[PDB]
Amino acid sequence: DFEEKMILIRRTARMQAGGRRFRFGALVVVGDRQGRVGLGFGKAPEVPLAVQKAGYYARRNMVEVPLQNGTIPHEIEVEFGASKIVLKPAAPGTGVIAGAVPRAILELAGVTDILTKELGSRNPINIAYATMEALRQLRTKADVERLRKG
Amino acid sequence: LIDTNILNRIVDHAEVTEKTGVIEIGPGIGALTEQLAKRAKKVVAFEIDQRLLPILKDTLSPYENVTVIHQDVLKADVKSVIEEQFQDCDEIMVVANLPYYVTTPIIMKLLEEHLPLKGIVVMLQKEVAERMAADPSSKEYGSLSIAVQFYTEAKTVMIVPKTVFVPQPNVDSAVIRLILRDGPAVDVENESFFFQLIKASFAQRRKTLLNNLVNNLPEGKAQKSTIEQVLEETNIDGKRRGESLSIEEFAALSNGLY
Amino acid sequence: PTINQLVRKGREKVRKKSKVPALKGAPFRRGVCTVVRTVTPKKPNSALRKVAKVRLTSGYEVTAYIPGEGHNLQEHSVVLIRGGRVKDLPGVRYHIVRGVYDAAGVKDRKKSRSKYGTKKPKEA
Amino acid sequence: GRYIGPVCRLCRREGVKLYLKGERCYSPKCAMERRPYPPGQHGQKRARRPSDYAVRLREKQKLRRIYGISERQFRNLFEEASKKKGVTGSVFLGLLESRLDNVVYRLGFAVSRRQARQLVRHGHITVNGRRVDLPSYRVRPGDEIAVAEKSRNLELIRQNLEAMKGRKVGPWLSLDVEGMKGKFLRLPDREDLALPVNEQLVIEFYSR
RNA sequence: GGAGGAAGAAGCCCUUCGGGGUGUAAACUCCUGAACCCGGGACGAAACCCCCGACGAGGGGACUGACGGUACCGGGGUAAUAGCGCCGGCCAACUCCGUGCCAGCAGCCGCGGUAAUACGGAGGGCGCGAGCGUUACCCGGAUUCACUGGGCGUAAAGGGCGUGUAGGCGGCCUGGGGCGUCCCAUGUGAAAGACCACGGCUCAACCGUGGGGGAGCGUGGGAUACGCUCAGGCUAGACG
RNA sequence: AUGCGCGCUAGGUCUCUGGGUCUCCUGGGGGCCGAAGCUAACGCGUUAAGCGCGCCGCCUGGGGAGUACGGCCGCAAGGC
Ligand SMILES: [Zn+2]
Repeated sequence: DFEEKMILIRRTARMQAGGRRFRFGALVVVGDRQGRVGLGFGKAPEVPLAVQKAGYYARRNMVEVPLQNGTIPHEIEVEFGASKIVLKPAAPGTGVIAGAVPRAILELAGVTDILTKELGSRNPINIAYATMEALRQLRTKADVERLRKG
Repeated sequence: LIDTNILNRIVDHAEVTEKTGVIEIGPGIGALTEQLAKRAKKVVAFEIDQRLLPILKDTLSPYENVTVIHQDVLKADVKSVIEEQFQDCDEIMVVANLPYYVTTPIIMKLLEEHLPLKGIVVMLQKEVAERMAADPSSKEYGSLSIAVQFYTEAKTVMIVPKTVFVPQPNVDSAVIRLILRDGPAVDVENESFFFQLIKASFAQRRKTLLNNLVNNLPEGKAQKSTIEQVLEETNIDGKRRGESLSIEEFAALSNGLY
Repeated sequence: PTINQLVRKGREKVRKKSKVPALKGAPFRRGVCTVVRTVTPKKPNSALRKVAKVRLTSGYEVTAYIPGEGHNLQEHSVVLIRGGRVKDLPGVRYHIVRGVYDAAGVKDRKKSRSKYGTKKPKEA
Repeated sequence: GRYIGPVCRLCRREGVKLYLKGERCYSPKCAMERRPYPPGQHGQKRARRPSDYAVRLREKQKLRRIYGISERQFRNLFEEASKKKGVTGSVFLGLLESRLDNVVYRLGFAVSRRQARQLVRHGHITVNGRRVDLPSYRVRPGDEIAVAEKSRNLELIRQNLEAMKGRKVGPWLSLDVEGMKGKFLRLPDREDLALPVNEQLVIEFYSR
């Protein structure tokens, strides 16, 4: 039901008693193109193990995007550490206008029309986290009405 | 490489028994042959790489059923090997996977040589599979249908979506079963003449059959009126396209004015 | 900075500095060689690079790199000089175009003929 | 100067059956029935996972080769479509269809686009009872497209349209086989065509 | 040039020496006719000028084409130019042979000392196409002068401190003025260019007709919430 | 290695110096742990490096270099 693609594979090293030990990190996004998305980061000695662990993690850290006409309800700017993300709604027939990481995250969420921008530090991990945070902080007309009026 | 459960399904649809023998073409790594050895009795492999062969020599070391023959599948006396290796088995099947380009010629050869089999099970390609098993009045009905129903009864048992492959291919796949019949459906006075007539009939889809027969046949122009008269006596319409005709309809014409 | 400070002082604009002073805002220049010789690259690299000391129409003396497999440059050859920096050589900021005035396109090139002169070889 | 040379080579590179040859690509010799792998020495070799840029470029290329226009003309049409009102994808697809060569192909005067271009170029086709010899001509809703009086007796046209008898034309076109003519009713919708193309990929490709 | 056209012609390259790549490309069959040859042949040009008018408004009469025998029409007509860059990552597209930190490549990272998908050649493949690359300059990416939209403990960045001039900013409760501010009407914002619609060159570039939009400024008339000013009161800032 | 002024935002503990109805309550300083919050991190956290407003000073990659020329100051070294 959930389809998977890779954000990035990296190999990190740590010193030992005369030698180097390498561990692989995977950033994985999962989705259904229906308004649900998940992100995970998996660290393991081996690449397949890293991918499995990252997917496993992503399958619980789950977010529902309030899609409407395949676009974001409203614009939002979000800061995570030294990274900044900007998302803006688009009219039907625009397309996903994003970098590798934001495009990958937004496509699986079912978003079809959006204008994005990256500011400050452009480290993939922080950009991905910022994107997820921005997605989590989205509201619709109904939600605002319910909170205000009641 | 394919998912390990699908191959089980193809083997099941081969109705393999502990008594039957199988001829497998192009094992490659050797997924299929493995999942055969188990339920089969004797496996013979025709394969020519010298590159993936060490992998193949290894993968089959467990079993004592499987044997490898380093000979061309097309440059082989199939009768000889079938009689030589299989003196003990009751029935014989053929299950294999073919490497695109040379898929039609192999099947054509195995059928024209009228080997003592029960059936052929091959993955083939979806489009080719559809073309093989078609009713007379289809859109994809053609020469290939005539060629295969002339030797066997053919039907596609299942469909293989293009998604189940790790290297994503450009085209789909199917699984087809071709049970040999105990002799051709219709008698022919000359098998060659039948073959040229079939190929000439479906040369141009859009044009009517009569035009195709008169033009395509090498000496058709020499004897035009003769063709029309023979067609008329058979109660077959010239203005009718060749697509609609069934096997027997063409067979009568093949008899015709030989 | 406060808006009042912006009003009082404003913002300084950055000026781009030309990397090719000799050409004086021209695509190419015409010069005459004076010294034809070879030099050695920096520490990572090790080769012999052909370099010509060219006097241009403008009152500048420069060093230009000679690309290709072989050349035919004397000490009086009229040459055309083009923009382009050679990293490893410390001081050359210019190139020589093949097959223009006195420099000829290097022989028997077959792949990149747009550069290095080389009229198309007619094959029977 | 359009692309002249091998055709079903593209069938292959693109991995999808692009009907660019006529009726040969309906026989068992489409070159996709056989050898359905990318053209070249390295055609059967494990393919590395395609980049996003590669995917977008391939989608864009697929489309362009279906209609057989240049990159320049394609870009101009895209720019024109983007500027107009409505969904960029639908408008863009509409514009490409209105090509006179496209239309005469769709009506069935030719089996291929490559020869539809030839028939339109050589003055065999007329619009509103006036000779037009330009493949790039854009037809508006309500135009009448017919065969020239002089060209009615040619065997090619007769053979082509004879095969068209007893087959439904596209819902946005009308045909009269007897009079050897046709009428442009309206701009085709997104669903009305069936081109194997995801237009969003083309839009994003040109967005960069 | 188009359609048809082999489980696949030779040549060349690769190879595990079994074939597979160029590749329906070709060779061939049928078909349409860029060029070329005959016969016509333009729109742009109706006025000035005369004829009755009145010497007017009306109505008739001819003369005038560089472009040019060009564009374009009507017949007859032969398959009849393809190049350039790139193929290590950015960035689409991989294999042999030659040389061994040499000859070279290089926009950045860097590649070259026996494997080198990075140099040269070949095969093959991508991109564009009568064009394709290189250099020079401008904007962008550069949120890398940050008004929109950056910062100053340790990365560059708080003056060594105080007093204070100009300047900048400023508590709350009623009034008057209407300078800033907002609104309405009107004049201007030429033509061309930009946008939209329609139309004429066989289409498009190109051009024409029409419709708006438009920052800003002048004139006339309205509002007083905020900033400003002029009057009066208060004590929560400050001072005694 | 932290410009000045004002307002708001949990507390606990030690200490210096005032006042009251005196074991506590209420001002003004000097430190230590820490809510929320901020930071790239170390850490800051009613003595903010938080949330804000007002005004001034300064930054635009490293080296060359606080160097060269010019000007002002000083007897000179030298400083801006
Ligand atoms: Zn095809």
